[PDB]
Amino acid sequence: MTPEMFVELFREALWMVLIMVCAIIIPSLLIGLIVAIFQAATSINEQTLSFLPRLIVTLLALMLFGHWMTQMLMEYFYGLIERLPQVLY
Amino acid sequence: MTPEMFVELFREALWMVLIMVCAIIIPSLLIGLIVAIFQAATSINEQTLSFLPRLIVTLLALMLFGHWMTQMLMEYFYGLIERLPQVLY
Amino acid sequence: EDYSVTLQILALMTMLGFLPAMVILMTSFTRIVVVMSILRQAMGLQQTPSNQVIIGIALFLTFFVMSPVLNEINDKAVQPYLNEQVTAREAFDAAQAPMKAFMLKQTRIKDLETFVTMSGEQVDNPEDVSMAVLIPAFITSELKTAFQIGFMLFLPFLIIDLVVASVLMAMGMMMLSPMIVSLPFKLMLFVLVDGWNLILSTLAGSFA
Amino acid sequence: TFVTMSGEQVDNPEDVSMAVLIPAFITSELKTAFQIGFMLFLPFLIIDLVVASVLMAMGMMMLSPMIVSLPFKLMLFVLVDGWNLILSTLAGSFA
Amino acid sequence: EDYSVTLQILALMTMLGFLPAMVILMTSFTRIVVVMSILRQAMGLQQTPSNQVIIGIALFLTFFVMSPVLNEINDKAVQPYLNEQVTAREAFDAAQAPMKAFMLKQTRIKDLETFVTMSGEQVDNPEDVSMAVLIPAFITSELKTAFQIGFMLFLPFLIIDLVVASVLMAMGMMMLSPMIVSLPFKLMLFVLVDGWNLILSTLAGSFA
Amino acid sequence: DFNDLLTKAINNVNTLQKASG
Amino acid sequence: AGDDILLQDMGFGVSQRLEQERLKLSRERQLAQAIEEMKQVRKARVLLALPKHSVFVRHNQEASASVFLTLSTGTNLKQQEVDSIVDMVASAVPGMKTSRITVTDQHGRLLSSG
Amino acid sequence: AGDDILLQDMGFGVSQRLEQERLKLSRERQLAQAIEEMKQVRKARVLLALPKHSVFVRHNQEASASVFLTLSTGTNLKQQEVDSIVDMVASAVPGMKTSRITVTDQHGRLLSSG
Amino acid sequence: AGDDILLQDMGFGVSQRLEQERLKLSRERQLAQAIEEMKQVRKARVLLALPKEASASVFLTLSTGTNLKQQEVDSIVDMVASAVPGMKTSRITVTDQHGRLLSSG
Amino acid sequence: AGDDILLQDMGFGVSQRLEQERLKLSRERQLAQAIEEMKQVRKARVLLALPKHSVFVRHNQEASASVFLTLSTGTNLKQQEVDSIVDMVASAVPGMKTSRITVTDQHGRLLSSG
Amino acid sequence: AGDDILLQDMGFGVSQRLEQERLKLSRERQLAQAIEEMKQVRKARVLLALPKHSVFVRHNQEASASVFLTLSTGTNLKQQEVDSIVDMVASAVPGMKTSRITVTDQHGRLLSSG
Amino acid sequence: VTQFMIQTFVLLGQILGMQSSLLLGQLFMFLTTMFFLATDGHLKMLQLVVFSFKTLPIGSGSLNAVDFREMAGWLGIMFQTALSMSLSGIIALLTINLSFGVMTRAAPQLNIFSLGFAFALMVGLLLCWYILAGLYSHYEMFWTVGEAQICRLIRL
Amino acid sequence: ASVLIVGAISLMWFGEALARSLFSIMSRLFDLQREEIFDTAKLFDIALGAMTDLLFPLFLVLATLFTAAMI
Repeated sequence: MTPEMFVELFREALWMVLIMVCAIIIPSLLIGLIVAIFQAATSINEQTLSFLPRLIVTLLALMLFGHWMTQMLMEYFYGLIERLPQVLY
Repeated sequence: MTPEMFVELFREALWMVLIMVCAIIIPSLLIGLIVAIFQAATSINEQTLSFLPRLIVTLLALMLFGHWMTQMLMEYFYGLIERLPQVLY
Repeated sequence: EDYSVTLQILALMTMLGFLPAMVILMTSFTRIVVVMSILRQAMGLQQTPSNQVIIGIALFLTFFVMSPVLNEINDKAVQPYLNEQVTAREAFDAAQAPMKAFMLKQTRIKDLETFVTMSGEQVDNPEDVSMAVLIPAFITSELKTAFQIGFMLFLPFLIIDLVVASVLMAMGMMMLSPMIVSLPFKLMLFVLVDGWNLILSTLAGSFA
Repeated sequence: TFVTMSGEQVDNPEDVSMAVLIPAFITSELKTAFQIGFMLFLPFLIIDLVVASVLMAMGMMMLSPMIVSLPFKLMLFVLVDGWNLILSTLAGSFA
Repeated sequence: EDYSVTLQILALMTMLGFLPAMVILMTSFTRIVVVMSILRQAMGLQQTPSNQVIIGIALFLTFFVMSPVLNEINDKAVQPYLNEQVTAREAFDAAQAPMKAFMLKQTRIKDLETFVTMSGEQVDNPEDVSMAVLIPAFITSELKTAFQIGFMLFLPFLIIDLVVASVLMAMGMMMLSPMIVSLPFKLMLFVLVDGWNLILSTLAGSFA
Repeated sequence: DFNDLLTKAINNVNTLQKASG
Repeated sequence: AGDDILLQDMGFGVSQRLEQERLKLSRERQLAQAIEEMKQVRKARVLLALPKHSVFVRHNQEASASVFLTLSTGTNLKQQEVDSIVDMVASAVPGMKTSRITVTDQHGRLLSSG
Repeated sequence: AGDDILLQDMGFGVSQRLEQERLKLSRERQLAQAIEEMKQVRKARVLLALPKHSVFVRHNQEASASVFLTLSTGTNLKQQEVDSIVDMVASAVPGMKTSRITVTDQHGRLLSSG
Repeated sequence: AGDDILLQDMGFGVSQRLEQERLKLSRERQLAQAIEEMKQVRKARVLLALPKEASASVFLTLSTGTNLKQQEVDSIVDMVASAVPGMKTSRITVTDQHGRLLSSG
Repeated sequence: AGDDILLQDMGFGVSQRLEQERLKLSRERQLAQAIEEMKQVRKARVLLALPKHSVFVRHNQEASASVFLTLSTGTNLKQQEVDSIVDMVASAVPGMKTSRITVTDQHGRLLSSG
Repeated sequence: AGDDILLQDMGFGVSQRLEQERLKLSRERQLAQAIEEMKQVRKARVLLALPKHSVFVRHNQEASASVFLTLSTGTNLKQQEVDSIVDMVASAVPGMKTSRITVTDQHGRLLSSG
Repeated sequence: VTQFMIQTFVLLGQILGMQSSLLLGQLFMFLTTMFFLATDGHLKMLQLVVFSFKTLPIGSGSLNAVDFREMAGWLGIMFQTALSMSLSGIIALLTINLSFGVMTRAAPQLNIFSLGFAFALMVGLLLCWYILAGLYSHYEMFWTVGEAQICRLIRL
Repeated sequence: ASVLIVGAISLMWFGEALARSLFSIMSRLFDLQREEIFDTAKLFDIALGAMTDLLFPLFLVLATLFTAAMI
């Protein structure tokens, strides 16, 4: 294939993981930041404390976006399949 | 199977793992705060004394909820077997 | 004008030559083998059950679940043939009919639809399709069904693995590998649930 | 490539010798096979990358993503109906 | 009535061809290897014992535990056959019975019930069930039994690893991997208690 | 049944060998 | 007001058995609600019996239903009325061939075999 | 008025089977609506039974329905009217050929066998 | 009123077998409640034996007088037999408060 | 005005089945809007049933529809009117040949079977 | 003014399905807008029925169209006018051979069969 | 028996390599093979098998159950001998790593991770240099144990 | 610095008892009878018994680490 087509495919794959990974981690990132500010406000530094909120929120994020992640992956697989005849020629 | 069946199955395991881990880490999290406020009262900046209370309470949670957790997973294993004909229908 | 005795022997010797192909494609051997493979990789054990034992268990299971069709072949195609009641050509058809029926009960209409179009033959009823088309459709359906059962059995072991990792991370011992500690619990759950008897019973009951 | 290697005078591709076509045909098939394989590799690679980063975010750097990713790799091939989609494309790739 | 010398030779060579199967499906080879597989997996060594010596020790262990049954076959079947006291047909049955008795001593009632219903046959006594159905029930029980022993063997090594990790975390060094420190302690405690001799007693004597 | 199929075949070979001998 | 069960969120963690039971309960409730509109009947109680089917095992059980009808102070159901009742109850639920419906009333007279 | 369920959003509490039920309920409701605008029918209530129509090559279960009607204060439905009712219901729901519909009335006279 | 078992929400503490038993208990209670609506019977107690062959045992306390003819007990036994999956109508024991048998097993 | 559903954004968590149902509902709404432009038609309600299209006949499901209408105070649909209605409905939706469209009315006279 | 949908940027939450429906809606809007440019036509709405297509499939659907329009206060469309309508409609959208168009009017006269 | 000895040295190589934060079994396997060849181990085995013909005749005689159990008990011989050879080195590996951990524990910013990987492997290779310095004496004692077992099998 | 020293000091005396605790757990879990292996409940009881018998010596050593850490 043409090198430009390869970069296109490479970029949209990296964009797929970036969107998917951020939608799952951003809720955990904010919660971890919130707990850290609260610990700083009360002048405590416990590394293992900010684990239960992050784990639960991440699990809640996975449950909430279950249909969205499946729909995104299934359409992406179909998109590559339909893009195959364009490449082979 | 259907995309919705996967999400149902995925959420149930995610709900299960959330409940399984929460029962153990909740007591340790509260004890961590209790040690944290104690170190905030005495202004001691040591960060290794809190490991022992969390470890002791964690084993206490395992001993208290050991039968309930094992039964929940064992019934979950039976539950997937029971719904197996439904998926293969 | 049935096939002569010399040709009848030549045909039967050829079928024995393709016996591994018949077992691995036209029978229940593939689905059982794949499900056992997924289960073995689901736990921490790489190849502890060993490949010969897995195939040995599958061979007995695939013989038991196909005993009804094996008997139907005997009662409709072998005994009439030995008693000089059916033409050898008829007996071959009488043996092939129950095998085709069994493969149709465990196949997916989507698999038949794509292979019928692939072969380019104008056939409507999903019972008079050729073995050339049925066999790839059947083995494709068995692989997909095995993956579904493999995912079903994998989930409880994923639950244990995540819980152990989460608990270890709760105590701050991130350096400790979750896999070494997770494995005895994976063996624990599978043995108090009576896994080996359970899975082989479900695999036997799956073919229906 | 093979016409210049065989040293024969060929005017049009549709009349090349068989001995110069077989090595060229299998060469193109191998290259075309790699392109189709790369298409199928990406969706499973994305799942592996996604699950690896999620585990790393929660701080567990010792859990192998391969074990966790495997159930989702299988499911993606199931609800997309992979064993029918892949074979139909392979058969349709010669038309 | 009795098989001719030519036919008896053919049967003898056939059983020699299937000899690897009889070791890993009928004797105690499966349980020993699975248990020894857990022991290698439990310790930090991945392939350090290597596959060759484990099979070789397992083979010698099987010959040790199968010595009563093998001698019983020798006395009851081989000796009358060598002395031409009995025919070949009854000598083969006289050799099959001790193997069937040994497999019954290492199986469970639930496992037999599942497969006898799976085979769709009629029987009332476990003592006269066909060996074709006893084999899948035997190994299924063997795999479950081996997982039980392996789980018990995995616990002390998990105990040592968790203690070392807790000690290192309690001392404050959250940077050191517990595996490197724990490995000598697991090996030292495996040697000064003479662990393998204890495992031999609980494995060889587990059959009885 | 199908199990007896192998038994019958071996017996016929044994009978043919016995008569031939 | 039978379908209230369906329109609730059914919480979470409810086992498969319990979900099947609650669905059958909703079915019974709406059937009884429909039968109440009959001029003749005053009160109706409907019970369902749907087996597990499960083509993987050959011991099928087939379905059944039993409808109890506390009727008016007087009046009695004619053959047409009870036949309409059994036809409705049969066709409302999947399976359950119309020859396995039991119809009774307060007077204790049996109206349809089993 | 039936579409309230569809345009609503299920939470993550629901689970597969329950979802199916609600979908069916919607059809019932809108089907009930379709019957209400008739001059003759004063109230309608629909019950459906749609089996899975399983994949593979097994035989399916021939979905069924039962529609109860409370007609006007007087009036008796004609054969044309019951024919229209059964045709609309049968063509509204996939499968379920017109010979699987039970139509009854408030007075209890059976209008279509099952 | 027996359905209160179904509509109640089981705590995580319950596990399968208890749940199956509670389902059966709900069935028994609702069957008894249905039977009570008969004119002749004042109290009914129903027990089931459902394998994991099914059977039923229904005891009736009738009015002060009156005795159930064959028709009434036929209706009762047929209703119980049809209401519960399986349990062919030949495996139900029906008795009364005076101990006279109404259905053998 | 039916196009509200299409131009909207589905919230995260809509099951695929729900998406298919909402697409069907959108097509129903625009078909009803098109029918409401009819001079004789005052109110229209459309229900659909999607196909499967398996090459095997015994498993093919085939599409269908059912459209109810409340006409003007007087007037009745002619053969040309019902032909136009059925042709529009048939050609608007994939599959669903003109032979499986049920058209009824407020009075309930059958205008097309299925 | 139909081209607004295409030039927009679809956010998250839309799927392949919703995207396809919105593309079809854009084509329908622009076709109706071009039809309104004819003096005889006053208001119009177009519906399309396009299968999933995709290469490497066994399609057995084929395309379809249905254009509805209400004309001016008087006037009647000639066969030439409807022929122009059907030809542009068929040639605008891929597939949909010109024999699969249903054209109606405000008053219900059918102008093209399906 | 011969495979048991060599693989025990392979066990010795891998335990040192595993403790060295790390193929090292092959280094010991090759050297132990040189020990087997240099000490004329192959000649001794050939002398043992011909002696087996004398004291264990072909006709009457075979390995009994006790011989199988003694040969099955060689796994414990492997670990005890492998640990005995590496006990001095493994203690050295632990004490330097523990000393490195405690000495750098003052500042949790440094940690070890990959920096600890480099330090551990350099010392582990250095300790293996010490192991090869005194490995020959351990092999001589190990061969005596193995040879005695072989003579027990042939009843010599 | 002080916490790690006292732990090493504790390992001098408490460690020997902890070594005895590990010795007993390995010895019991290795020496199994035919009756113990075939019973799942008995295996879990010993698993709990080995678990709890570990906790008491381990808790003392970690307490010796905690007490010096505060001081």
